Amino acid sequence: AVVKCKPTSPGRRHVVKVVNPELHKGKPFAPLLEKNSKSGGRNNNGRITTRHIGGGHKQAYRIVDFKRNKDGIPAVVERLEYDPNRSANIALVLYKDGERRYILAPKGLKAGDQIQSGVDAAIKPGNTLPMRNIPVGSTVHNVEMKPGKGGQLARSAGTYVQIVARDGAYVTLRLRSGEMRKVEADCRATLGEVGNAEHMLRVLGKAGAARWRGVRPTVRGTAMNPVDHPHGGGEGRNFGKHPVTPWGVQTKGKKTRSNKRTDKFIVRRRS
Amino acid sequence: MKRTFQPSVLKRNRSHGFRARMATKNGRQVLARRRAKGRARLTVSK
RNA sequence: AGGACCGAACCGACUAAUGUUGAAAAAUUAGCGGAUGACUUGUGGCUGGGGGUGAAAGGCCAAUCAAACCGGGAGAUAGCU
RNA sequence: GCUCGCCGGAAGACCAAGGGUUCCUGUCCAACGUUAAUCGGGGCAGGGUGAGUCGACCCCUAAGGCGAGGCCGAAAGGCGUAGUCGAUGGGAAACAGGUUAAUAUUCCUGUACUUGGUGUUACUGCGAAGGGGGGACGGAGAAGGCUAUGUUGGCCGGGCGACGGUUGUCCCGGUUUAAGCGUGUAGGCUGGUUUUCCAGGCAAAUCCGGAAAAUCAAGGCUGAGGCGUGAUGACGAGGCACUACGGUGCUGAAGCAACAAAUGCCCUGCUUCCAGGAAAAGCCUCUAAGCAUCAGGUAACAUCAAAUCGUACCCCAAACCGACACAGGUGGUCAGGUAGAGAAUACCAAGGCGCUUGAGAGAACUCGGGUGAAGGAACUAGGCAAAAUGGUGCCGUAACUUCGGGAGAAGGCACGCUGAUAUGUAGGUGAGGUCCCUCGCGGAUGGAGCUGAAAUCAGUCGAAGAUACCAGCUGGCUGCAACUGUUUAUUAAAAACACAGCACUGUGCAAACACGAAAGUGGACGUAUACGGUGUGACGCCUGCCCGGUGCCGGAAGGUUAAUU
RNA sequence: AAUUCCUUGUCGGGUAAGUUCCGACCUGCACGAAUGGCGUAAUGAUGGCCAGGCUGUCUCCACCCGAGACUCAGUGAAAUU
RNA sequence: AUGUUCUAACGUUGACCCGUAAUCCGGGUUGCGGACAGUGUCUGGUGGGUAGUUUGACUGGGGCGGUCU
RNA sequence: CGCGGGGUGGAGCAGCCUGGUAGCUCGUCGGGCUCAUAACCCGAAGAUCGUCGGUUCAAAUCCGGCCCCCGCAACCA
Ligand SMILES: [Mg+2]
Ligand SMILES: [Mg+2]
Ligand SMILES: [Mg+2]
Ligand SMILES: [Mg+2]
Ligand SMILES: [Mg+2]
Ligand SMILES: [Mg+2]
Ligand SMILES: [Mg+2]
Ligand SMILES: [Mg+2]
Ligand SMILES: [Mg+2]
Ligand SMILES: [Mg+2]
Ligand SMILES: [Mg+2]
Ligand SMILES: [Mg+2]
Ligand SMILES: [Mg+2]
Ligand SMILES: [Mg+2]
Ligand SMILES: [Mg+2]
Ligand SMILES: [Mg+2]
Ligand SMILES: [Mg+2]
Ligand SMILES: [Mg+2]
Ligand SMILES: [Mg+2]
Ligand SMILES: [Mg+2]
Ligand SMILES: [Mg+2]
Ligand SMILES: [Mg+2]
Ligand SMILES: [Mg+2]
Ligand SMILES: [Mg+2]
Ligand SMILES: [Mg+2]
Ligand SMILES: [Mg+2]
Ligand SMILES: [Mg+2]
Ligand SMILES: [Mg+2]
Ligand SMILES: [Mg+2]
Ligand SMILES: [Mg+2]
Ligand SMILES: [Mg+2]
Ligand SMILES: [Mg+2]
Ligand SMILES: [Mg+2]
Ligand SMILES: [Mg+2]
Ligand SMILES: [Mg+2]
Ligand SMILES: [Mg+2]
Ligand SMILES: [Mg+2]
Ligand SMILES: [Mg+2]
Ligand SMILES: [Mg+2]
Ligand SMILES: [Mg+2]
Ligand SMILES: [Mg+2]
Ligand SMILES: [Mg+2]
Ligand SMILES: [Mg+2]
Ligand SMILES: [Mg+2]
Ligand SMILES: [Mg+2]
Ligand SMILES: [Mg+2]
Ligand SMILES: [Mg+2]
Ligand SMILES: [Mg+2]
Ligand SMILES: [Mg+2]
Ligand SMILES: [Mg+2]
Ligand SMILES: [Mg+2]
Ligand SMILES: [Mg+2]
Ligand SMILES: [Mg+2]
Ligand SMILES: [Mg+2]
Ligand SMILES: [Mg+2]
Ligand SMILES: [Mg+2]
Ligand SMILES: [Mg+2]
Ligand SMILES: [Mg+2]
Ligand SMILES: [Mg+2]
Ligand SMILES: [Mg+2]
Ligand SMILES: [Mg+2]
Ligand SMILES: [Mg+2]
Ligand SMILES: [Mg+2]
Repeated sequence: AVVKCKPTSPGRRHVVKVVNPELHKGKPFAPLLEKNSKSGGRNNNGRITTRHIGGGHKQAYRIVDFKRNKDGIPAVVERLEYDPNRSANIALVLYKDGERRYILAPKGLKAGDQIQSGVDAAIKPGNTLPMRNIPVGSTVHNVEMKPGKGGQLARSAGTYVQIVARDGAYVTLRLRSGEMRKVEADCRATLGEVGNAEHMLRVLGKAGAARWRGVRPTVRGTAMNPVDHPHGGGEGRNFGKHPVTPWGVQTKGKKTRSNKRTDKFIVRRRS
Repeated sequence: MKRTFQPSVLKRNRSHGFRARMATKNGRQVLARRRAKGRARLTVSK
């Protein structure tokens, strides 16, 4: 649950941690791990292309099955696990034929539950179906955008999308952002919300807790010299200019989406 | 107090050695200039 | 348990005196701060000059930085000494 | 040579990097050495580095590099697939003693171990560029079991003391032994075995995964240390003989126990937490194609091989980086005694040094210290500097508070030595003896011996008992920043930067955004509880009015309006 | 007032005496609400002020111990002109 | 001119097969888009993101003020 | 020391720039409405334009001096 720390030191006073007693405590399942060394925000030129990234704890990548294309074979949840690479929890499932896989853990899932995918699967949380077989109004997560590609929407802790309408070859979805989007009705989705919905109640409490996650300090633009940022300079605290990014683009309101391929699929913007 | 030259044979050879010069056309041009001038010691390897 | 406490190694550099053709092109002596962490350190690697990197001082990039160093245009131009 | 002084968590001893003959011997003193020099890291000549087991090389990979084709680019070139490189990481094997002027885990002596080739014999399903297992991994914490190591006793050899005493509860010294091999213990993990079946492991699999029965309830793996052997050996105090006075030769006693004990080992363990903790090969196993009275595999024995390169010397330093024989910098390992919490500090051991100018004198003044009548901040920009406080145990402790703190608040009392309680206590350790059994490195009882605080009572010395070294000054009001952190290498450490938290805003994934003529890459093997930008800066109470100006967002009737025609 | 020129504003406290300090007043030259306002326990080699202790900081210096300075032997610079 | 439909250019950072021992690339099948997107030439807007420069003289020192025929 | 803007019925503001002419709101005075006051309705009065000089046929207006008022500036030093 959500647990407040007692203020036995100034770095502990404001810490709020979310602790799940039902997560596995041992090592992860070895056959489904790979390495992923860190970038530092640097691209193959060696230049920083995203700022404020670096350090943090070493992590190993869990191969999560986002496709759920093992149809008609029921699986049993073995245990829930912590995943360092994402905010949601992942479940280890065991298929009747002896294969093990990681999936995103939906809300309410627990060890011993039955899941399966395919067009004939039951309408229960954790089951994967093509969206043309799911009733209108259902709450789904891990939604595909192109059939067979793998789920791409609503993968963070506590998120979900809602199937608001179905008309022909397309279904209209309401995304967490509030955008109404049109998707092919043959794409797959998993029923229910993504678990670990209390992830957002966490409070880090100190600077080091953010450094443990590989976030480096952000220097404000007004704190620099004019040669460094459009906001720099001044005797004392001076601003006197319209806010911009480090590269001179207005940063409070100016819209940046420019993609005419996919404009046909957007029914309403998030507003 | 710590000075600027901290010797390391491996780093020396990998940075300025013969095979490092030969790997690019500008390094080869360095070697050509040094041969035309007539240096006895062409690189740091020797 | 802890960016917890006191305190050596280690990492720093707040005060004073000395030194200032120095023992030293930044130290010594006496005290001083941190000292399980946003810690420190070895080896190797990557980012290149209107570029990098910067918990941001216009700081650092080989005792050189409001634009490195080396070679060239080049005997730049100098109503000035 | 004899005294004296200094270091001793180094100013001792080793490794790595870096240097390259500085190493050792003979000889020389012009120049070099901040002086002289017969000396030297100086000059000249000669000598010196010995490996199947140490390291490299070798097999394997990380970050990263290069990169056939490929994609992209005026050219030069950029990126990248298959591959191939790249340790700071993974992978076979040796110890003790002796010896040189200078090398030694390399030479010699003794005793071992590893991998591979070949041959013979016996038995046999072998086979990979493929599958599976394994290698294989975090922080902190807590013990329990040990050893290195030390102390004391015993034993052995020697001593009987320059000045009162010293045949004894006296003094000095020694009391050492490895890898390997055999045992499989403290302890850690795990139920085992046999059948039958199966949408999984790109194909197959007897292997792994899964499912169902039957049966047994003990099997397996790992494991410091001890013990036995190695070893009737080697070493060994000290003697006895030469010395050509540096040392050579021979001989050689005891070689036990108890206690204490690591930051080392069991331990890559166990417990717990969240920030969730390399890869690939060697290795074990499974089969495919293929082969098939062969090949190949397993086992025993015999035999052969293990190449090449490094190895001197310095290595907190006069040999490395600092122009110097330069108060500087330089990664890892070892780690004795007494006191002590300690790797602090003081004095010492092993070991190593007295820092390459001296001799006098005893002015001012400068530097570094000691003491100071009476006063006690009057000094000064300012208590700068100095003086002072300083330990352990117990008693006691305010406002305020976010209930944790404040707090070591403040303040006080005890502290040495000797005796008794108790010829050494509570406690720790633990032999013999006895009794049991699945008999052993076993269990139970038993307590000799060893070690041993803390306290109380009594006495006693001094001016003073935390006696040295070491070791907080304390309180009150207030500005700023919440806090730990960071910063102008070399005049600024702060109220500046950061920060957890807050808000706005962009972004629907081929995301926005950034680096790039581009291909691509980062964001991210992430998906709006996510990511970027901007401002503010814990927490508490809050955050009022203005859209005229400038910007941004939306609108699209009307006016104006480019190329084009 | 880290903001107030006039200004050492005025009143109160502290002092024998206080341009600094603390508490108020409001006449805000020229505060003010996330270029945040007002508070705030704990923290600070942070700024200002007060007290106890303590002292050569001072009244006002004295003596002493060492390294130089001075003399002798050896070696032997420099800025400047 | 606008809209709707279609597929055959074009896109695909969907799936599957082959080169192949390959998450590049290419070829093939299929799905989804589809004359849109995107790119070339021309063109209007914006554009301190970047660049090259200008920013007078007299003057009882310069600036401010004043002046310049 | 220096620049810029102002002075108009009792109050606060126009009119100035393009010299021919003084407006607006409130206030004051007279009359209404009311039992009375306020509000409300009707009517009227009231400034020679800071002051002194110039230009002009004619000055609130344009020019100059002086007296007040306000704002800005007074830097490197
Ligand atoms: Mg960021
Ligand atoms: Mg932030
Ligand atoms: Mg700044
Ligand atoms: Mg700018
Ligand atoms: Mg300002
Ligand atoms: Mg402003
Ligand atoms: Mg701490
Ligand atoms: Mg400390
Ligand atoms: Mg620093
Ligand atoms: Mg400083
Ligand atoms: Mg110091
Ligand atoms: Mg502290
Ligand atoms: Mg500045
Ligand atoms: Mg520099
Ligand atoms: Mg320039
Ligand atoms: Mg020219
Ligand atoms: Mg010239
Ligand atoms: Mg000593
Ligand atoms: Mg020698
Ligand atoms: Mg001579
Ligand atoms: Mg000499
Ligand atoms: Mg020599
Ligand atoms: Mg690679
Ligand atoms: Mg490449
Ligand atoms: Mg090529
Ligand atoms: Mg290799
Ligand atoms: Mg290595
Ligand atoms: Mg030697
Ligand atoms: Mg022992
Ligand atoms: Mg050696
Ligand atoms: Mg010397
Ligand atoms: Mg030195
Ligand atoms: Mg160091
Ligand atoms: Mg010491
Ligand atoms: Mg003297
Ligand atoms: Mg003195
Ligand atoms: Mg004194
Ligand atoms: Mg005395
Ligand atoms: Mg006195
Ligand atoms: Mg006295
Ligand atoms: Mg005074
Ligand atoms: Mg005075
Ligand atoms: Mg002081
Ligand atoms: Mg003192
Ligand atoms: Mg103040
Ligand atoms: Mg602070
Ligand atoms: Mg500085
Ligand atoms: Mg991408
Ligand atoms: Mg701020
Ligand atoms: Mg003042
Ligand atoms: Mg007063
Ligand atoms: Mg006050
Ligand atoms: Mg302000
Ligand atoms: Mg506001
Ligand atoms: Mg603030
Ligand atoms: Mg601090
Ligand atoms: Mg002389
Ligand atoms: Mg000269
Ligand atoms: Mg410019
Ligand atoms: Mg030019
Ligand atoms: Mg001029
Ligand atoms: Mg009337
Ligand atoms: Mg008129």
